Amino acid sequence: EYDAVWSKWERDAPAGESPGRAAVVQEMRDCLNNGNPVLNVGASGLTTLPDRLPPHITTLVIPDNNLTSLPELPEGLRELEVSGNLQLTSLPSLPQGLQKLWAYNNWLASLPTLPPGLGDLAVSNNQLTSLPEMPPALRELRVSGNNLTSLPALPSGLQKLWAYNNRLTSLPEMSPGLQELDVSHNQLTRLPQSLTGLSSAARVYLDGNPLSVRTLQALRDIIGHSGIRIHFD
Amino acid sequence: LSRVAGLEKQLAIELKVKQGAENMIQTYSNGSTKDRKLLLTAQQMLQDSKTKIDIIRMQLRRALQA
Repeated sequence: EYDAVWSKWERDAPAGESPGRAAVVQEMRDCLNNGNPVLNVGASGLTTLPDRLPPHITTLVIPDNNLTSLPELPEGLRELEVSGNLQLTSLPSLPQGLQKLWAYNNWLASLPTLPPGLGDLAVSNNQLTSLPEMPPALRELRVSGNNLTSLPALPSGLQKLWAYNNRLTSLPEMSPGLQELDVSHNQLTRLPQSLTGLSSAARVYLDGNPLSVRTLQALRDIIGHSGIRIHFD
Repeated sequence: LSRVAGLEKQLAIELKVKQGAENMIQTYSNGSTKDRKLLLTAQQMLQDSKTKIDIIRMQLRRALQA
């Protein structure tokens, strides 16, 4: 079955794509027979992946390739990294037990509903104009380099947020436990009051925004009373 | 700080480049077989600029610690 599916997939290699697919097949058979938890396909110039991946792999790494889509993922997959596929506009439904999702430097228009357990989400340099609701357990969010005009409600455990280089008009309310916030080169003319509830050890970069005189002097007063580090530009 | 200003300038430049690339992509998205290569180039450029911004920004965040 598995090896038959992979063999078929290899014989179905498009012109010039044979060696890459053979390498990938070696990797997969390694995962299957030797119980290798990590599957890295490398950059083979792959235009497609097999209908089914090794069942027991925890982590999947897909570098620069030609992939238009991804196969259904294994239920036990903890980490997924997809990068450098310019024709990939969509992710497959994500396994509920997924923790780290790094999908970046792709064409993604949207994200599928995110798994609750996800603690790390980096989707950057994509085409995203919107985000779904955020998993409550997410501690790190990098959305930068997108078309985003806004962000959805942020989780109470988020330790880092990079929204920079977007269309953002307004930020949402923030949880006091946020360590680092970088929002740069956006349209924000205003900022949420919750910003005052942050720790003085928080690193906030606001440079690249219109802001406003009212907002600027508000920021200066806040700095005077707090001692937290903030950026103006 | 010395390097901060320069980093910010690099940011302005690469941001301009990014804007340009975006506009190119928007112009060549008509879907004509002739503009295909121009479109792909525009994309690769957009991605390049964004990555460069990421990196330069890592360096910038470093420079703001003192």
